[PDB]
Amino acid sequence: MIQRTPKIQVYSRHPAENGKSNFLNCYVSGFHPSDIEVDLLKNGERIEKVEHSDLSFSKDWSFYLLYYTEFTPTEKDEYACRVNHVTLSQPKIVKWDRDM
Amino acid sequence: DAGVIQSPRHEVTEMGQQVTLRCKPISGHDYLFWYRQTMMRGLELLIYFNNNVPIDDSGMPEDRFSAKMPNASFSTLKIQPSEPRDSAVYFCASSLWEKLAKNIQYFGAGTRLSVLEDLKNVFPPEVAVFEPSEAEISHTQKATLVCLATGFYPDHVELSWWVNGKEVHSGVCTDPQPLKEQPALNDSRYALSSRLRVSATFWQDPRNHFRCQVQFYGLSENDEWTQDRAKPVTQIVSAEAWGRAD
Amino acid sequence: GSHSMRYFFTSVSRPGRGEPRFIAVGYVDDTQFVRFDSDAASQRMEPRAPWIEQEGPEYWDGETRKVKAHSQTHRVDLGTLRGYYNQSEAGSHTVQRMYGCDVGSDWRFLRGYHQYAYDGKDYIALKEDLRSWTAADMAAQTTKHKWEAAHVAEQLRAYLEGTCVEWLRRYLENGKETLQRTDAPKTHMTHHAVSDHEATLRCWALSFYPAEITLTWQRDGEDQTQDTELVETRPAGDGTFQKWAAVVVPSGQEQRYTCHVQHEGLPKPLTLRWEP
Amino acid sequence: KEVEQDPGPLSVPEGAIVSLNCTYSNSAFQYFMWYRQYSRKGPELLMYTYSSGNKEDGRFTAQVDKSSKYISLFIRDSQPSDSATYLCAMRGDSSYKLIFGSGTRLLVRPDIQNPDPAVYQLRDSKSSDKSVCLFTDFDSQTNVSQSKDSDVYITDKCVLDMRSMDFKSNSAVAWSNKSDFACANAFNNSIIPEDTFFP
Amino acid sequence: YQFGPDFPIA
Repeated sequence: MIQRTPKIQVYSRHPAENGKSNFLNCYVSGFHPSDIEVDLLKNGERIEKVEHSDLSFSKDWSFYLLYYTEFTPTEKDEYACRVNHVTLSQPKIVKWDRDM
Repeated sequence: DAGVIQSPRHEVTEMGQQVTLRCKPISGHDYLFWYRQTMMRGLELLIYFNNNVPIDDSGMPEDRFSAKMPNASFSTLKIQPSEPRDSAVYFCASSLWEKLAKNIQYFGAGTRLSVLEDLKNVFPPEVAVFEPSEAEISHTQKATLVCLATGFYPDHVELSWWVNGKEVHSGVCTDPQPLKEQPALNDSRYALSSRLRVSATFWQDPRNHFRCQVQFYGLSENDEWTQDRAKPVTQIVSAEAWGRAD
Repeated sequence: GSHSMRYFFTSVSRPGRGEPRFIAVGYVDDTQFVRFDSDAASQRMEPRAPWIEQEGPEYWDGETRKVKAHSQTHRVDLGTLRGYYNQSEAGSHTVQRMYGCDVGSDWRFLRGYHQYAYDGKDYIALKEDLRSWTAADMAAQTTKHKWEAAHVAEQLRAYLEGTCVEWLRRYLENGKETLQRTDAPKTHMTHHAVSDHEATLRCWALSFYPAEITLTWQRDGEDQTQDTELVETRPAGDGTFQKWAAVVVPSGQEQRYTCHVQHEGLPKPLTLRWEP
Repeated sequence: KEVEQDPGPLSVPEGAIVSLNCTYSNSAFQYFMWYRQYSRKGPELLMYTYSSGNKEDGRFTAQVDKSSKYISLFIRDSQPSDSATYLCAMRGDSSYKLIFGSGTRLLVRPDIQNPDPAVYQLRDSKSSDKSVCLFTDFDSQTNVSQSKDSDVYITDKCVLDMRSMDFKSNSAVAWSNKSDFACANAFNNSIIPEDTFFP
Repeated sequence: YQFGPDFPIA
């Protein structure tokens, strides 16, 4: 059977401004099969309230999901997305780069 | 050829008890439908299932009615407690997507349910069998038998005619409906005729062996009864006559 | 512009868990409007856009019934296909179905579609004429022969050319505030040095709807798809979308580069140039 | 989801064209069907149409007009064996649930070329003899009424297909024990032709 | 509005 590993993008909903409430997004797409684990991290630690979109899929049948939570970006806090999926022998961590 | 099987064929029962109707769909069929049909409401869907799961139950009565499909070969519908207004013919049907696309489904023979207020109203038929008049065979060269089943309640009878120990079909005409031997009100026993017309000197042939057979559905052994009358159970009552040229 | 209504159905077998996980979603254009999940509490189709909330009780009962019926056939299918491929009962597999219709900007029928996949691969699909099937392998042939004998294609075609487009038109009207809006992209540029003979220019489009958008870089008015770089369009989460494109350029050539943004919200294509 | 249908009953002579119809109010119905039901039996599908006009099978024509929300079935050259209750049913595309009309009863009266309106009398196979009066062999022009008291005046009416002979006949039956109950007097609410026998 | 009432099995 065919497996496709997930593409991951981490980003804010609005332009980030230190001290202001925003949403942190982790978007995973291009993956198969659909079972997947995704966490949003704040200085290495799981954020517990995270919500996601309903499982859907693209023209090539690959799946995609948006994970997201409210957050207040600061100068020093590090935010990241962590994904695991059967195609990965260990979780993939992608740091939020607020210029991206 | 061997279609939807429903059970029981007939049920006559007292209000307040649990009624169970059963159905086995045609083998391989994966939809099953339960309908009812009465005088007052006509013909109506109660529920249907697909792959054993209920899809549409919008027609189910709001509380005494429950339907299950434990596996692909068996569905039940239960009424608890039963009430006189539940009296109806209940049909089960099954089908397959490709047949349902052309609006085809296959029906069982039905269960006829009478739920009565009081079993003391139940009576089996007295079956009297009349003889051809001389005139009618003097004038028309054929001879009419008349069978009369009277005083039976409720109306769950199935009449047949038998000649020399074979059920016959050709020649017979039974009323499509029972007559009410109507004392005014509804608690009222019923009567029914049938005829069997016969060729000249079949009736005169003293040898010829005839009987009006009438299956009554009434009480079952697990119904209580303590009238001095014989318990009006499900039974075959029946009359007869021989030829007479005399 | 053209519009589409599409439905997506996914089931995943779960050996040892009993019933498969079934998830269904409906979309008009890029906007989601219903969902169903076999494992959620409600056991009903649920609204996900405000304009579908105005549909009455009959609508929702109907949609709920169709989507549940759909989960049951997907569940049978997972067993049937497992058999067709002689696969172990220990593994988890996936069936996917998608169907839908498009309309032109006159809102008449353009096309309909209906496709099915097994473990993330094409399995069987209705061709564009809506009368014939393409099957990927001999398992799929067996399904094709069943569906041809059943005249499935004719039922689908009456739906896609009639009902689907009628209800699509209805949603576009009722949801015209959501669905017939365009939100023009908000654009800006970033600059970052790299290499030290080179810098990266990144052209940003945010907060736009619909998702459709065309970003390109030019070197002196010349199409520059040469080490340029486009992220996949990504949802902002508020109903809008986001996208950027990047070009890596020799430093002090910054002014030679322009970014061109095309989008339905833009009465005219925007040109951007590294400013300060 | 209410469908209106007239109960009749319809009584027509053999060879006649019959027209059955239903009206409905739910514009979402898209599949329209007709069933025949013989009495004490299940319904049998006759004809089915998707939205969409008119179709013909043998002596049958089904029609649908979705603007007037009116559907009909025509039966050419009606036969006695078409005697039955006729039920229309319909649904949409969201459920296999069928909504039925209340049904129309149809009687097609047989053509009986050699009528001979005979009554008679006859008594039981028992020592007892209350009697009956068999009105037999009349033609399918003569409707029968019984009238009644809550005291006894009791009667019915049916057709037999005497086969191997190529014959058929109407026979009816009346009885009571008003003891001043007479055959001559029997059927006095029933417009008969002329005839009467006697022992 | 979904196609219905339902689909045939594969």
